Amino acid sequence: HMTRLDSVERAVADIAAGKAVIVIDDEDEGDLIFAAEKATPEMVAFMVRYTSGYLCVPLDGAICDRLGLLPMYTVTVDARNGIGTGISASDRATTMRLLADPTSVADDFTRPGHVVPLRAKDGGVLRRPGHTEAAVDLARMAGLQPAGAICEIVSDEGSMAHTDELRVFADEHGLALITIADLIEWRRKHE
Ligand SMILES: [Zn+2]
Ligand SMILES: [Zn+2]
Repeated sequence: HMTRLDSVERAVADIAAGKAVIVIDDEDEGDLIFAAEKATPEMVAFMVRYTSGYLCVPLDGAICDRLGLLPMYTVTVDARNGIGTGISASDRATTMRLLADPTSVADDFTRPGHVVPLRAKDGGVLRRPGHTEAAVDLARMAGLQPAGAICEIVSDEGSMAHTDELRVFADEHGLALITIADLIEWRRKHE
């Protein structure tokens, strides 16, 4: 059988509406992805529920330069101000939104923390076909700050089987399911 994939257009519209999507790369693996600026306690709580471990914030290179995250997971951050210990859904949502804020600088944050910033390659999935790049691409395509929030979904037995389970899971929560391959193809034709 061939499992249904959503259109990239639907994934982008979900991202814009502040919803999450699931992105597969036919290379490893599905990640849950939303735009970092759209982080809420409820969406972080949802991500935390299904994360294999880390919650990451893919960032455009220009953001990383501004934050001092040079090309040179050991960097973790929390928002310095307006949070508890940094681990709550609400705290992590604040941290994520701050990372997407076009005026944030290193000292708006503390180290160590509960969110992992990641540097996306310039050019996005056209340059490097990774989940990190896809997240930034989707946020930017949605008209948002070029900053995403990602996690690997807890898996673990078979290839065809992974995709079918992801499709059901997506549908139970109203999420779009796409591949990086389709994102590449869309971008290439719509850029
Ligand atoms: Zn990945
Ligand atoms: Zn739900």
